[PDB]
Order: sequence, then structure tokens, then C-alpha cells
Amino acid sequence: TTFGKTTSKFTDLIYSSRNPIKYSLPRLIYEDLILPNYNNDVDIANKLKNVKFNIFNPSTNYELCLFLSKLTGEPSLNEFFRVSTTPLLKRVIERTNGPKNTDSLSFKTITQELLEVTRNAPSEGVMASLLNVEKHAYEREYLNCIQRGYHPNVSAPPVTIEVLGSSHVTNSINNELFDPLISQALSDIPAITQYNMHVKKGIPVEDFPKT
Amino acid sequence: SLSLIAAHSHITGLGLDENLQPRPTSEGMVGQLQARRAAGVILKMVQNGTIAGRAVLVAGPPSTGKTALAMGVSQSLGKDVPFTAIAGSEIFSLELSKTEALTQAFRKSIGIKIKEETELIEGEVVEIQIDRSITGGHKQGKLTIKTTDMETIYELGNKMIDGLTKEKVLAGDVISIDKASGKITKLGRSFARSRDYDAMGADTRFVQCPEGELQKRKTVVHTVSLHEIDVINSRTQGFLALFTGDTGEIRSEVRDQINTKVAEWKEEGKAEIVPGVLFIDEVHMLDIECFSFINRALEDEFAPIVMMATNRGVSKTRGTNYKSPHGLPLDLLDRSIIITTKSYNEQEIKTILSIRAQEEEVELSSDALDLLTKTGVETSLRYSSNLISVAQQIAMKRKNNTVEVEDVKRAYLLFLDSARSVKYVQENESQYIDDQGNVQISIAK
Amino acid sequence: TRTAAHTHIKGLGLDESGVAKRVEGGFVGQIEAREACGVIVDLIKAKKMSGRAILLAGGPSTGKTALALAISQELGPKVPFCPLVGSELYSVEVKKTETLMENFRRAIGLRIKETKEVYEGEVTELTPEDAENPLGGYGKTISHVIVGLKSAKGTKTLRLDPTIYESIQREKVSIGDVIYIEANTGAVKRVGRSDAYATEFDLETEEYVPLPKGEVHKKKEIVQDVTLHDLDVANARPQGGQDVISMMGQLLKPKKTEITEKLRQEVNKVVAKYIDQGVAELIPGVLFIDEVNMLDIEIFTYLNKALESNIAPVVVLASNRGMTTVRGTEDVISPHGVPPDLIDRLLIVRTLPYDKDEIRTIIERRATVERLQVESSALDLLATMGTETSLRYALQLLAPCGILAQTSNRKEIVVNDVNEAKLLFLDAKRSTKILETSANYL
Amino acid sequence: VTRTAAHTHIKGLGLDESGVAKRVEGGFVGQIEAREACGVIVDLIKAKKMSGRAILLAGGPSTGKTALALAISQELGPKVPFCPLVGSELYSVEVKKTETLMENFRRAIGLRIKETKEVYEGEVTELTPEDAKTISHVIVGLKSAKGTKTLRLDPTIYESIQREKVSIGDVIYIEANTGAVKRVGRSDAYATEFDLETEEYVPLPKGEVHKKKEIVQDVTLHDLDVANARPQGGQDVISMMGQLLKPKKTEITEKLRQEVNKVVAKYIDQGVAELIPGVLFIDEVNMLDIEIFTYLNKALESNIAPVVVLASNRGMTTVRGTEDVISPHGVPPDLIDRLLIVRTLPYDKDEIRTIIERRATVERLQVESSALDLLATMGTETSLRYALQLLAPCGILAQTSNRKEIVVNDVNEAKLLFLDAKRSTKILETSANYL
Ligand SMILES: Nc1ncnc2c1ncn2[C@@H]1O[C@H](COP(=O)(O)OP(=O)(O)O)[C@@H](O)[C@H]1O
Ligand SMILES: Nc1ncnc2c1ncn2[C@@H]1O[C@H](COP(=O)(O)OP(=O)(O)O)[C@@H](O)[C@H]1O
Ligand SMILES: Nc1ncnc2c1ncn2[C@@H]1O[C@H](COP(=O)(O)OP(=O)(O)O)[C@@H](O)[C@H]1O
Repeated sequence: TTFGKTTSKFTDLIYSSRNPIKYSLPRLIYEDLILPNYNNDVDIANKLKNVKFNIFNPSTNYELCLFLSKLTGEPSLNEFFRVSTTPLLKRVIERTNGPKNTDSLSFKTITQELLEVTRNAPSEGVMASLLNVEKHAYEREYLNCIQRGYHPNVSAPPVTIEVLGSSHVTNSINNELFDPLISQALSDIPAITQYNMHVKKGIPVEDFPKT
Repeated sequence: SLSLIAAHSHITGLGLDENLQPRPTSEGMVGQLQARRAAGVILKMVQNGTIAGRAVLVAGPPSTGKTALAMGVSQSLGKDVPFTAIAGSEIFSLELSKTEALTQAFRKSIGIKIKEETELIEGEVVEIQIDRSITGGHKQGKLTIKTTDMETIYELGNKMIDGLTKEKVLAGDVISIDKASGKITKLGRSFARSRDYDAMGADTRFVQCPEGELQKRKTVVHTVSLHEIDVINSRTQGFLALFTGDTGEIRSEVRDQINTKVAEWKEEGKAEIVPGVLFIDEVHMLDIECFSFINRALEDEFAPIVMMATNRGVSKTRGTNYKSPHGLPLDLLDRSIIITTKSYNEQEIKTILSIRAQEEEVELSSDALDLLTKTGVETSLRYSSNLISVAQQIAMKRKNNTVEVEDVKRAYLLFLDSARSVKYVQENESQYIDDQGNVQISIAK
Repeated sequence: TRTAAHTHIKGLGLDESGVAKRVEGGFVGQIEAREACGVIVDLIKAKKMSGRAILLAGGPSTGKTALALAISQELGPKVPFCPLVGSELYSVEVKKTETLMENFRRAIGLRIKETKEVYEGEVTELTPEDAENPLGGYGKTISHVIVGLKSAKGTKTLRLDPTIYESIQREKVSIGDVIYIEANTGAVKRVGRSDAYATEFDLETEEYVPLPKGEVHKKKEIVQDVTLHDLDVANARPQGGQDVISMMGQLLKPKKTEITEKLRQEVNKVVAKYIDQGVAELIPGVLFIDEVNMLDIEIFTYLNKALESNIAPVVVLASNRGMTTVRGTEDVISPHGVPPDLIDRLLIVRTLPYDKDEIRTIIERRATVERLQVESSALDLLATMGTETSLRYALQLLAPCGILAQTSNRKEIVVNDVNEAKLLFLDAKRSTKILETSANYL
Repeated sequence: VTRTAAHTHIKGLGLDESGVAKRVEGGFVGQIEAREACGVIVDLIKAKKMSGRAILLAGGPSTGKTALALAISQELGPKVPFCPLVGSELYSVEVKKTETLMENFRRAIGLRIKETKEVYEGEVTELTPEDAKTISHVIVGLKSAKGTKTLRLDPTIYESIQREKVSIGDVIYIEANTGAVKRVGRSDAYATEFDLETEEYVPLPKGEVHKKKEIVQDVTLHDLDVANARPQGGQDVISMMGQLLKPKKTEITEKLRQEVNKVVAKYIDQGVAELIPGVLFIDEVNMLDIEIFTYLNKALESNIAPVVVLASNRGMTTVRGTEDVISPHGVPPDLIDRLLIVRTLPYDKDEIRTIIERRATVERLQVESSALDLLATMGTETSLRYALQLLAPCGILAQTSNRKEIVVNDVNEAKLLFLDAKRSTKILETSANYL
């Protein structure tokens, strides 16, 4: 790392770790290939490929959406357009187990039926014990009192790409590296902040960011 | 409007009578009387639907009409009956086994029929009034939805509001609601509000306001293949695997469950079984393991009727070291009935050439058609069929409408057969690269 | 009804403590093979031996697959049966050793019995009762939750733990929905809305299920049947968790993976522990591999290893080859295409070809199963043609004969119909003879 | 300044209005019949009615097949799609080869869409949103050097404005049709609010705020095929850093192709789209396996198949993937029945001399007469390509000795320094230890 170090009523410790390797990029490649301007067609082609000629669009392909909703059991016909145009990690994060209608083609497998029973089941039940091999193997071989044998030799942050003379590049890189949704997902909220948000501000629990 | 003229686009159905008797020239097909009668028998076996897992083989010399017979059977099968047409080279995959690829091809050719009743309320939203209780557990709603002719008011529920605040409608959007099932879609925005917001946005689209009755009744019949149910029931979100091909070796237990419960839906009376045809063109390049799996995969009740086409004589079977008739093992040939196709004569070649010129919108003279028929007797039929299309452009360049003998002769001079190319290669062998990589580049000895 | 090359065969046809009679269960002949297969059936029902192999060998069109399905029908629909082709073991996702092991474990079933005490019905009231002395700094200090249930010929009011109230809020349960309360765990779940509240609103989604039958309190004995492979694949994948890896992999392609011997050992010992308690029962079954000459010598070596297991089922192999090189080798001439190491660990059942009368009887039963009426002379011509070319070719030309008979508006198949069907559809010998005398690359 | 690479003196087939070829026109010398046949095929492509037409042009090496295919592409124009390919490119480690052939088939069928571009740019003077916790709309004021224009905006573009951190005094970019918002930077009028700042200061736009422009978009069917078959998901507008999983190619199902076909047909019937079929050219067709050759037969029978052009320089050669199939040009007999064969002839001495003079004048080199005759004699004795590749070292050797023309001594020096295949093989045969 190259970070902000000291050469020697509070102090600030701010995250400043970078990579010593720098990838330098000219402004012209950014401004004429990734950013839209008046002389290029990034946004027009994006709209044409992603909205107009999308085959899950109910404004042009209603029959396919109705066929898929009979297949899957989705209560909304705009679900497939939403799924096909969002990234995978965002789809993992905001996934909610909403109800689906019974008159559909989707089923419950016997593996899923075995899984759903033993979610909250206690010990000494036959199904629960037949479905809990790994936890019994964890608690039999004393794995919460074992020591770590390997640690890595070098730890290194991602390679820093710089573009001289562009605030847009810095904002885009800070948004990608420190995305608030995924950063909140991989952490948790403090309890007193949850109390202040739920009671003192009237935010319901279903409106909390997923953590 | 996304269809051009193909190799056999004139064939639309099998030209048979009500006694399964072929006409000499009807419905696009010329000749081949016994093969057409046998294909009509196979057509009636598929249309009866009480038979399962039967393999037929269409065997003949090249350019005889085997894939023409398959196209005629496909056109006379009618819609909502599955027809899967694969080649033999399509089943060798990098991320799928041959057995699983053959199973997917087998289960793409047999489907079930589901009929459902829809009551749609499609219109433009005027105003939504939301009333909330003190506890807030449940909410009531007012929806004022408007077509061109009629506007009314409905009472919404709590889950109606929970489904409406997702994909948020904003008083002027075209939506539709199913009364029996509760399905919701947002079609877009009306054209009457297209000059309010001055810049569209990424997620918006402008549709026309619907007219007529607000409540409309319409029935819809869906035909779903068994492979689609397999793909849907193998993952959390499996329709992307239907449209991307990343199914990845579906397990056998979900297939057994799907077979059992398709049978119980047939017993209840909600779905009906619709059998179909799987066509494997050029079956001689399949492995011996594929042949064994085909041998044991036809003995299931949910098995289609399989048609195979081969132009090979006694040739080697791939994966082995011996030679067999049609490139197929004798165990597969014992489970088969063979339709034999035979070579044409001059009159049938002339009739096929006239049909292909009529389909391609080309006007030929009598002498030009006679010369093309003579070429099609000497050479093959496809050379004359291609000569029609190039001689049409040769005639158009001369500012003439109908083609003549001169245009056919110019097309014969400019474009060669296989035989003339063989002769011209064989008499100038030193200018070509041989099996040993030898060539004489220079022109001076 | 759909018929496909079988389903005229129901069982073997043996009587009690005796020999097979001539025609019973759809079988015509093969008396010694039926007797040996019946002895194998009693050996499977004895539930004692493990890892026994039986290879039944004979020529093509003799009845090996028929005897395998007859074994499956005679065992019943609770004993597991895994039909398989030797070509199916070659997979591009995992190694063929693990495919054979998965098919091995799929043939052993478990019989588990359990008692469920459950409360269900329409909710009449749902109130959290406040305590006598509330604690400061909080709102809604609950002491118990009073929930009233209503079903057909019953109504009962319950006294619950306060910790059921968070599951009440989690499943979004109001007054009027029908719920499902199991005894030890609590853990309510909303079945749906009652049918008596179906038409309160013009537009709604909550589905409407009927009010349940019977009393609100019932103890039912459920018997759930799974195989050992289902237990393996349920234990291998991680359970319901909140980490990004599990829900990330649920939305991806379910790739097969090499399940270790460790997991199978722990599954085997917990299964034995609950079998010794009397709760469970093990039902071994049949794994049937067809055309075993397609197997490589490495899979044969793994079969040699895997037949030594304690939990192994019976395994039935079928082959039609004579003296053939084993696949994967260049010089091993072996009987039936099976290496001698496996041949020493099995018993061989011989199946003999048929005669004219047996071919005629098989054509007759395949005709009456297909719901066809055949005359006497047409049946004799079909039997003569079956003797001349193939029995399967005679069975393949029954439904074209029926279609050509229905074309002329008759319900009987006669000699000119079978002659026209013979002219329309060729057999292997006539097509080979056409191929041999033609020079147009036919 | 300018680059020359083995072509680009070829500008077209050089035909008249009757389809006849002149001797020297369009960079081609000789080869009248192949150029006339190629013009006929070009007209058949222009007619826009036929699917699955296959033409194989065959002949020895250095005879002009690739130049003829290139001239067909120049005669068709930049609107018509042209997908050049070599036969070795169909083998991939991600998908099967038949899938790759299907993508290359659908890359040769194009569409033309007429679109418009509508852009508001300028300095933000007012950004005031009004509610009814949900905003109804926002009114934005924009300023340029030619005036100010106020706009009403939907909440989605207001959320996009809030994402890009736009305040009062920033020069922004709004496109009307898509709703894209880009922040150019703060304006120079607020450049002296602090002495040192982290913001970049851009000047005002000198034009109007509102700009209108009609554009043409060219896509292919494969672009829509891969836009609708993304397995990982839809990607964001800006992504310097990659996705979490690496997306690989997948076997695109025929159902997705059917849905894309019906959407394109419904857009064609409304006058929004125009269909332009094109050419798939496969050089070195002898590299193809028999499985690809077998799949080509059923691929050419589709209703949306393009015009396929193939080239081969083999004779009676065995086919790859077989052992005992000897067939002309390395092409199996099942596909040569579906083909029309155009022959390509070897050259004479004066044709070689005219080709050398044309390659000299496109490369901006002056040659004497005697050097031209020695280069022609060398071309007839060794190879046509040898003289064309020796033209430029002769120019370098003439530039070294301060001359503007290539003299016989430069040609002799370049022949001494560089060898051909024949002399190198002669050194190879009379040698002791690996040359
Ligand atoms: N009986 C027929 N009637 C009409 N066209 C035919 C007939 N037989 C062959 N053809 C035509 O001949 C051409 C090539 O024949 P094809 O069926 O491809 O040969 P093969 O059976 O070897 O595949 C096709 O365009 C097809 O339309
Ligand atoms: N003993 C028998 N009795 C009745 N039908 C038989 C008998 N043997 C064979 N068959 C029938 O012959 C047909 C083909 O025999 P099959 O069992 O496939 O031969 P293989 O032993 O080669 O698998 C089957 O449809 C089966 O119903
Ligand atoms: N008739 C011609 N007139 C002018 N230049 C030609 C002609 N034929 C070939 N050339 C030139 O000769 C070179 C080799 O020709 P090329 O097309 O590569 O041969 P091939 O047919 O083996 O591909 C190319 O650079 C091309 O520009």
C-alpha cells in the first residue's frame, strides 16, 4: 500500500489505502467511449438494445410475459423485464420471498420440502437430526477452539486507475469501490441508530436497508 | 416480414387425399408417391396420439426429397404441436453431455395444453385514493380507471396497494388488472400526457389509451413442453435458462416428479398431453453411445415419434471400427421402419424447376426450361435451381423481363458444376495444394 | 391411453412355491429366466444381502429389459428402481466415478415415520395481552398472546408464548386468515385467506383457500419416504442462511460436485442410529444398467470396489455382445464385453430366443393391448413375417395396419392391409439389399 | 500519414453498366470472368429477396480470391453488413463450434433504425423540487451564452440528478429521449469562491441550450441476440471495474431467436426498421471439420440466412475429421451440391508487371523501366508476392544512397539480402545441422 502516513480534542483516522501500481488513462478514451456527448451514440444505442428491442417488454411482447407468468407464478407481468435489466449482486440483495399463486407450473421438490421443515426445528427429532450432519460434525470435533495455521504473505488493494483532470472519473471510481448498498449489505446498523430510526423518526422495519 | 425465399418454401403441406392417396402434383410436392403415403400414415399416427416412442427412417440418395418430406410433414402437422428439427452435429456440447442433450431434444418434442380464463380491466388511471386505519395493518383504496368510452370506480385491497406501490403508477399510466387471478402489469404511459414532463426518462414508454369495454373476457390456450417445466423447476429463476441455454445437466429426480404430476394433472382433467415429432437430420454422425441411449429412450410413455434421415450406404459407424448399413447399428435398425426415396425422371425435374421458378418470381421461356431440365438430368437438381436465380439477374442486366436461352448459357459458362471443377483441378494439379502440401507457385519453369 | 413397447407385462407370473406357467403376466415362455428372476426377487425382499450382481445375457430381442421391469413390478412401487443406460455415466460436469456413486445411492431408500401435533384454522381473535406490571423504557410488554382458532365442527382459544408475536408480525397474520401452528416450534405460517371473505373487494390478490376440516387439534402419523442420495444432496448444500454466498449460488447454475466419503459416512451412521431406535427402516432396491459393454474399464474397476460396501443395493446388468474387446483396452477379449474381474463377482442368467408359436402369441397380446382386432390369416402372415425378418418388425407394423384399415372404414385388419404395410415400410434386410445393388451413393 | 496493407489499391470490380469488365479499372488487372460473376452475385445481393445462396471461388494461391471478396464488399457499400472470417476462428473453448457459426450467420443480417438526438446543456440556475415524502416534479433552469431555458422534469431524472451530485452553478448534460444526466463541471462564474478547490471549472456553452439532430443507427441480429441473452444481468452505464462473475458465451436457444425475429418483424411493419441482408465470407474453408460442414447444410436452409462466400486453394484433398473421403477443394460432396463454383485463373507476365507497377504507385515509389522488367522476371521465376514484398526494401535502399528512384542495383541488393522459399529450401537441403 501507499497510504497517508505521519512523518514524525480528537484525531481523525480516515481510510486512505491505495495501490502503488497506477494505470494511466487519457481523457479522450473516457470522453469519447464511455461518457455520452453530442457527437456519440452511447445512450441511444443503450436505449435501443435494452428497452425497445427487449423481448420481455409488455408494451410489445405481452403474450410472452403472460406465458411466463403462467409458467412461473409471478403475480406481476413486469417482473421479467426488471430481472433481465438488473445486476446479479443487486438481485441477490433486494430479493424478497413474496407469495406466488398456486395455479402455476412451479412446484416444491422433496429436497426443498425436507429443507423447509427443519428451519426452526429443535434437537432429538428424527428429520431434524438426519438433516444436520454438518453441525454435528462441527460440534463433535471441537472446531470452535481450533487455531489458524495459514495467513497470506502479501495483502494488496485493487489497482488504482488515474485520469488527470477529471472529477467524473473520481466520482465513478468512488461509487464503484464504495457502493453504499453492497457496503451496507456486508455490514450491520448499530442498535441505538436502529432505535432512533424506528421510534424517533418513524421509519418502519421493512424500510430499513438490508444488512 | 423477416422471411426470405428459402430452399423449399413452396412446400406447404403433404399433398394427400382423404384416403391417404397422393396426388401427382399438389400442395407443393411432386412425385414420391409411396414415400408420401407412408409419411401420411406417420402423420395419422401422430394425430391419433395413442402411440408412443416410434422411430422411422427416411433413407435415399442425395437430392431426392427427404428433408422436403420432413418439411411437408411439419407444415401439415398444424400449429400447437411441437416439432423439433435438429442436426446430428448439434448434440456434441462443451457443457452438456450427449445423453442429456438427447434427453432435452426428446422432451422438447412433447408438451401439455393448459387453458385458462382471463378477465382483463385495461384502462388509464385517473385518481387513486388511499384510506389508512389507525393501526395501519390494512388499507382500503379507490381506483378510478378510464377508457375512451367508459370510466368507473373500484375498491382495492391491502395487497392491491402493496402490489401497486411497487412499479409505481402515477395517475395517467395505462395498466391492466386480472379479476380472477390478481395479475398486474404497467403497459406504459398515455400519449395524451406526452407533453407534460418534457423529457422522458429511462423506464418510461408511451402507449395508446385503450378503447371500448373496460371488462373484457378472452380465453388463452398455452402449450408448454416438458423441458420447459424441467428448466423452470431446477432453479430459483429459470426462465433465463430457457432463453440462454445454461440449464446444465438437470437431475433425474425432478424429471420423475414432473412426469408423475403431469400424469396426475391428466387424471384430474386440467392438462392434456400433446405428443409431437422430433426430426434428426443427418443421423449417421452420432456416436454409438448416442445410438444406445436412443435405443432405450424410446420405451417411455412420454416419448415422441422420431424421424431420421440418412443418405449413406454401407459405411462406418462413428465411435466404432466396423461398417454397417446407413451408418447405423443393427440394434437401432431392428427398432425401425424404413421409408425409401427414389430418384426422379425428366418430367418430375421439369415440374420441380417450374415450381421453383414460380416461387422465385422468375418468368422462363419454354426452351430455357428445357435446357435447365437437360442440365438437371445431366447434373443435379440444385445446380439448375441455382442457375434460375442467377440467370434472372443476367437477364435483368440486359433490360429484359423473361429469361432466355442466352442467359442460361451465360450462367452455365460463368458458374461451374462439381464435375467440370473436378476435371479442371485434375488437369492442373500442380497449381493446387495436394495432400502433402506441395504447390508450384511460379509460372516460369 | 399411451402404450410404448411394454406395459403388457405385469410381474413375472410365478405361483406360490412353484414353477412359472406358460402364459401369465404378459410373458410367453422364458420359464427358467423367470424362475431365476423370481429367486432374485425373494432375495431382494429378504433384505439381508448387500452388493450382489446379476448379469442376464442373451441375443437381441429376447426379453432382458422386460425381465428387469417385471422385477420392478414384482417388488412394488415402494422399493426403489433406478433404470440406467451405460452411456449416461459419461458426464462433462463431474467424473464418471461420482455419477456411478450417485446412481448407487439413488437405489437405497429409507422409511421414516413421524408424529405431528398441529393446530390450524381460521383466526377469530389475535390479541397480545399486557402484563400486570410494565417495565419502563419500553412499549407493549406482553405476557401471553391469545389466539382463537376456528375450523369445521370446532373452535378453541389458545394461550401462547409472547415470542410467537414476532412470528405473527413476520408472516403478516390478521383476523380472518387461516394459519398453521405446529406444537414444539411455534413458528406460524399463513396458509391463506378463508373462502368466507372472498368477495369483500372487487380487485384483490390474497388467495382464498377453504376453511379446514376436522378439529383444530390433531395428531397425525406421517410416513415420508426418501432415498439416501436425497439425504446426501440435502446435507451437502448449505441450509437456509443469510450470507451472500448461499443466495448468490441459489440464482446460479446448480453444478454437480464431488461428494466426499466423509459425508456419506456420517449419513450412514446417523441412519443406522435412528434405525436402531425403531423410527427408520431401510429398503434396498435395484439399480439396472443396460448395455454394459459401453462402460470403460475404469468404471468396471470402480464397480469392483463399490460392490464391497455395506449399504450397497442389488445391481442388474444386461448385455447382448459375444466376444468383444472391453472398451478402454486393446487386447482383452472377454465374454459379454465384461472383464473377468467383474464376471467372477456375478451370476449369469441365460435368456433363449423364441419360436413360431411364441412369436404368434406375443403379436396377439401386443395387438389386444393396442386395442386392435386381427383376423386369423393376418396373424399367421404376421407370425411368418416375424420369423422371417424380426419379431420387433412384426410388432412395429401393427398400428400402420390399423390406420390403413381405418382409412377404408373397417375395424378389422386383413391380409391386403398387412401386404400394403409391408410394401410401404421396409425392414433391415431389404434396405440392406437395396443398398448393396445400388451405385448412386445410396 | 497513409498506410498500405496488401490491398486498398483495389477499389471495386471495375464493371460498366452492362456487367462487362474493362482490362484495367478499379485496381484490378485481368480476370474478366471472375469479376463478371462477382458482379452478378453483387446484383443478386442487392435484389434483397434470396436466402442461403452459397458461392465458392476456387483457384491456386496468389490468384485473387480475397481481392475479389473485398471488391464485392466495396461494391455493396458501407450500409450492407460484411463479416470476414477465417476457418480456424470457429473453434472456441467456451461454446461449441455450431453455436459460433450461428452467431456469425446472424452477424450478417443488419437493421437500420432512424432515431433522433435531443440534448439540453447549460449552467443550472434553478433546481426547485416540490412534493405531493414523494416528489411530484422538479423544475430546472438552464443557462447558456445564447439565453436561458426552463424545463419541467419527472422524479426519475431528478433522482439521476441527485446521483451525480448536481448543485446550483454546475454545467450539466440532459438527453431528452433516454433521460441520461452527465455533469460536465462547475462554471467559471463560481471559480473565485475559494482560492483552492477540488472542483473543475468549465466554461459556458457558446451555443443554444436546446439542440436537435437526426441520427441513423445500424445494428445486427446478433447484437439483439446477445443483448437479450445476458445470463449475469443488465449492466450499468459506467463500469470501470468488472463484474463479480466472469460472463462466458452460452448456447443461445432457438426460442430467443424466434422472439427476437417476431419483435424485429413487428418493428419492420411499422416503418421503424429496414432490413439489410449481407455477406458472410469464410476464407480457408479447408480448415473446417465435417461437423461444421454438416451443420452448414441445415443452416443454409433457414429463412433469414445471408449470402455465404467461401474460398479454397486445395485440390483433391482429404476432408478434416475423416479418413477416406477425397473430395475437390476440401469440401464434402453434400455441400458442393448447394454451391456455385467460380474459377480464378493464374496470371501472365504482363499482368504481373502491371500489378507491380500499381503496387509501386500506391506505395508512392518511383521505379525505372529496367528495374520493372527485373521485378517482373523475378515475379515469374519465384512468386508474385515476392516482388510486391521486395518493392519496399528497394525503396529503403534507394533512400539510403540519396536517390528518389529504384535502380537495378537496389533490386540486386534487396535480392541479395532477402531470399525466397526456393533458395531457402536449397540452403536447407545442402546443409549439415538444421540449416
Ligand atoms: N418431391 C418433391 N417435390 C418438390 N420439391 C422437391 C421434391 N424433392 C426434392 N425437392 C426439392 O429439391 C431440393 C433439394 O432436395 P432435398 O430435399 O434437399 O434433398 P435431400 O432429400 O437429399 O435433403 C429442395 O429444394 C426441394 O424443394
Ligand atoms: N417373453 C416375452 N413375453 C412377451 N413379450 C416379450 C417377451 N420377450 C420380449 N417381449 C417383447 O419384445 C419386445 C422387445 O424385447 P426387449 O425386451 O426389448 O428385448 P431385449 O432383451 O433385447 O431388450 C418388447 O416390447 C417386449 O414386450
Ligand atoms: N487481378 C488482380 N489485379 C491486381 N492485383 C491483384 C489481382 N489479384 C491479386 N492481386 C493482389 O495480389 C495479392 C495476392 O492476392 P490474393 O487475393 O491474396 O490471392 P488469393 O486468391 O490466394 O487470396 C493481393 O495483395 C492482391 O491485392
